[PDB]
Amino acid sequence: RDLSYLLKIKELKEAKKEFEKIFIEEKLREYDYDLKRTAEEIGIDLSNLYRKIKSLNIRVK
Amino acid sequence: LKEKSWRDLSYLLKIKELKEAKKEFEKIFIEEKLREYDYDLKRTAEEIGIDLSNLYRKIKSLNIRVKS
DNA sequence: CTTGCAAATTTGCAAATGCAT
DNA sequence: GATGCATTTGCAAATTTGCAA
Repeated sequence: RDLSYLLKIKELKEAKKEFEKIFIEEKLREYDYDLKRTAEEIGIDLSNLYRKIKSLNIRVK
Repeated sequence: LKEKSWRDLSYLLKIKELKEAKKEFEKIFIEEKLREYDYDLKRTAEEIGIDLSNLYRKIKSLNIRVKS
């Protein structure tokens, strides 16, 4: 993947939220959108996984 | 038109822990910002929208090194 | 899936250091 | 002493976190 656009973002608070979005998305794909196991493989709480999905607008296809 | 060459971050998506990749990205991001402004801390902290005090604390935490 | 709450982490703002001129 | 800076730090508020619902 080309993630060159993250480095073009002027403000850090945006880049941190864009990366965190793309990162989780790719994880959701690698685990066929099995939330329970994703929040486990990345080391967070499932309750916090849902929260990140609502905030960053992630589509659980 | 020419565009500057950017770093390849295809490995950040390979990191296993989310918490881990957030530190690594934040590190690479700040580093590139330092270079782009030739390591002018005061200005870098302004362009990215954080307090200079935090910028120092981030450099300390992420073990970022400066030129001069 | 969402929610509470308390702890843990981070932020901004100022103030206070150092550190040479 | 003083003056310019560039690092540090002391809180309190903001934020994110885990966990048990």
